[PDB]
Amino acid sequence: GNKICQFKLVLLGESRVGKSSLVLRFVKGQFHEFQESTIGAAFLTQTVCLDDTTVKFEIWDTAGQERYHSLAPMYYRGAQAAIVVYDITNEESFARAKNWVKELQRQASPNIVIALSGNKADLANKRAVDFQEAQSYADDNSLLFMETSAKTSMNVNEIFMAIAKKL
Ligand SMILES: Nc1nc2c(ncn2[C@@H]2O[C@H](COP(=O)(O)OP(=O)(O)NP(=O)(O)O)[C@@H](O)[C@H]2O)c(=O)[nH]1
Ligand SMILES: [Mg+2]
Repeated sequence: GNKICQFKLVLLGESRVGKSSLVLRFVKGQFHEFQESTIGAAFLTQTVCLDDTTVKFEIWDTAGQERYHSLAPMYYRGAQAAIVVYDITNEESFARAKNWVKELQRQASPNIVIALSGNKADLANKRAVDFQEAQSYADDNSLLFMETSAKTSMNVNEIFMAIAKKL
């Protein structure tokens, strides 16, 4: 196809859940076991092929530490999509993700597409958030949900592509 589309995506979530790793895996195909916490935000882009359409992603990888919370609107205000990420081995990170979802539903564009990533799924031997419970929560709140692993690549390209398909 010769059609070209571009859209803005923002990643939000508690510090250390794997936002930067998810983006690096999708954009550069890399995974770093020692990834430093993000300061403010980082920007990356990736272009993919989706049904006769070339889709370019402009990605804002936000720093998740609470001291950067007041900067979030600068990154999500014009976003067409968001991926709120939690760590499947940390229930508190899942609760934090729900609060990010609430903030997006109240303050971001009313037409924003929101995905929920249950990341670090490769650590299921330390699971703290039940898959079905998270799926039910996502279904009830109209969120595109997938468990992912930046470490193994499981569902990484899939969640980004699923979002592009629903834009
Ligand atoms: N086992 C595993 N470790 C992961 C996964 N994704 C990220 N990690 C690890 O988790 C740690 C934090 O990841 P990072 O991407 O920096 O998290 P973040 O959400 O960007 N943190 P911040 O918001 O502070 O910038 C790193 O040690 C990274 O290697 C995953 O899918 N599986
Ligand atoms: Mg980061």
